[PDB]
Amino acid sequence: SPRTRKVLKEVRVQDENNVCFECGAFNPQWVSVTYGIWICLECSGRHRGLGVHLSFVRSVWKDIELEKMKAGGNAKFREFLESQEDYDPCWSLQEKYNSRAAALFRDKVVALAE
Amino acid sequence: SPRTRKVLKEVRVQDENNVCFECGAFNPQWVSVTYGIWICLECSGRHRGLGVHLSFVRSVTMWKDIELEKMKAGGNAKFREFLESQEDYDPCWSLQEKYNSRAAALFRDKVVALAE
Ligand SMILES: [Zn+2]
Ligand SMILES: [Zn+2]
Repeated sequence: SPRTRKVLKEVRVQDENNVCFECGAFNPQWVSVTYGIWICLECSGRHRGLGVHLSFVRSVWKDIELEKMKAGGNAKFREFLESQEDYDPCWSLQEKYNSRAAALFRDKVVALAE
Repeated sequence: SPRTRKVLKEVRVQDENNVCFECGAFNPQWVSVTYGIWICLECSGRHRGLGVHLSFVRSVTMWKDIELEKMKAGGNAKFREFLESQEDYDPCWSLQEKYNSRAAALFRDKVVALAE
């Protein structure tokens, strides 16, 4: 976990990766590797109820998992979701992560990490 | 319903009363008297669910003087405008959060006071 600490710092110190993606709490301590997003203790609990096929929730490790972190990001995922036509800013967590948009970014994050 | 029909259609014409307050569907036949708002058949059933302390529902076809005065005092756009300008407004409120909000309370009372 040393070699890998350094990398997460690079990624954390980047695009809105130090606020929780869902609720904006500072210094998110958790991630959804799936979307390269950084979340807080509480929101990780909530993510854990979505299913691993929709969200893979870790605490700040496999190489391909770091590559997903480099590939995705808080700002990047939000920017992406905001341009989809059936985007709804009032989605529940469930609707959001079960949406076309989310699936597409997952696929994107995998394709890039590979 | 002849006096009614007239005034009711006079009110339909006022801002945004031709679409459902909640979901936006065309030509809502139902109302929540509590807010002067117009709502579709489906959403009317939804409003019966909140409880008559949060939403009193009636039909365009189903009226009292006061019930009618409340329609004049509220309105879909008026209520939305009011809501958007309260400090705690959340446009992603669920139906229960919305109608249990302070903003909803305050608009109920604007409507009652204007009515009488
Ligand atoms: Zn959070
Ligand atoms: Zn409706």
